[PDB]
Amino acid sequence: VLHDDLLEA
Amino acid sequence: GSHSMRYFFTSVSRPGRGEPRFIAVGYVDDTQFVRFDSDAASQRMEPRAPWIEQEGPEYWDGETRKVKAHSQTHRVDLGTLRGYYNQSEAGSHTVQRMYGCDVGSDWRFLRGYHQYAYDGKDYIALKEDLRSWTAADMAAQTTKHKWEAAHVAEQLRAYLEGTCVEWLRRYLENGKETLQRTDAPKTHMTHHAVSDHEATLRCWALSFYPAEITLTWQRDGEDQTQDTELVETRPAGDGTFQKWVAVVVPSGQEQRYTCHVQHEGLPKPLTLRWE
Amino acid sequence: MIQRTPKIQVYSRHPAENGKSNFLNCYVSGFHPSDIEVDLLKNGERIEKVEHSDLSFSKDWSFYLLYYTEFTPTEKDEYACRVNHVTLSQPKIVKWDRDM
Repeated sequence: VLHDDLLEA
Repeated sequence: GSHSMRYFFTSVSRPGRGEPRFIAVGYVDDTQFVRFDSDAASQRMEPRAPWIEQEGPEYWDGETRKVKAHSQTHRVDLGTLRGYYNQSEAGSHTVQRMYGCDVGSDWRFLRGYHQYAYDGKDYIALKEDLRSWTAADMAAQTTKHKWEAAHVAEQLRAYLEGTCVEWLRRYLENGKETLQRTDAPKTHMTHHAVSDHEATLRCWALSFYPAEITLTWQRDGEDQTQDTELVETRPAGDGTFQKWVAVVVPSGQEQRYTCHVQHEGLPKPLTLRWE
Repeated sequence: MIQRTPKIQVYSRHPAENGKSNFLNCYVSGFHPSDIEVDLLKNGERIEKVEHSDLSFSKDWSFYLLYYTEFTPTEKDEYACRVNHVTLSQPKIVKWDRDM
């Protein structure tokens, strides 16, 4: 399962 | 043995027109189990292993939501990095991301990973302690500061040590027939005369899983690297892997040469004595 | 702007014998950027029923793909892979040798 929320660079 | 779950993401800007080409693949060890492609018609995360089809509608709904959100992040990022590196709006650029977690032989969290590249080069990566970042250049220092201020590491660490591990365990159990099976290499040797006086001995390792393997030639019990060719391990297409190593020898002298095969599927290394 | 040329291997999924059904593979790896054109050839003609794996990449960030199709080796037929990439001035063509 994928991580729920990635932050923008 | 340890096991890993990894997700690989590639986004490629197409400034001409439209959003980036985005492709996500998920692996457990050397087995792909899910994929998303922005150019595909479904616009859904799709199964690529029988054992993941056990998961119902809600699994797919959830992974699609998240993988689409991932695609938007990498789109924004392509814009931002273009700005940092002062690049033209004209050219195509690439962001790649890989993250995931390992469990040990005790089925407990072992290691976590999150690495990020721009244009094929390291950009930023989470360190082994899962608490700090490595920035490859001054542009990456900007991202590092932003992620530090926003406690990204903590959020990622919670995922990697928790959610990530838990699902890895689930996947390993559901797909045990294949994921937890080791396929020892099927080995053989071939012999090809290259003249009246010399011949090529090729030692083959076929249909093995997982991909990690060592193939080596010895001459009278000592490793031989001169006059050998070794191809890179390659996928057969059916989920297994292939490799070969070859040596040229004086004809009549083949008996001195032995091929040695090491693989997790072999209790004892193999020694082939022939040709 | 790093550019890496593709490494190419052409090979069959199973030990090959004339007249017996098999699969022809062209593994391309080590390349960057990801855009790449790969065709499998039968006597220089482009085979149509050709599929490929989902794009992924190695630890050094270089890309790899597997292109494959069903085929049947024969005495007289030549099979090959044709690859074009931004790093190549013209398409690279690698012949299938049953012993490699």
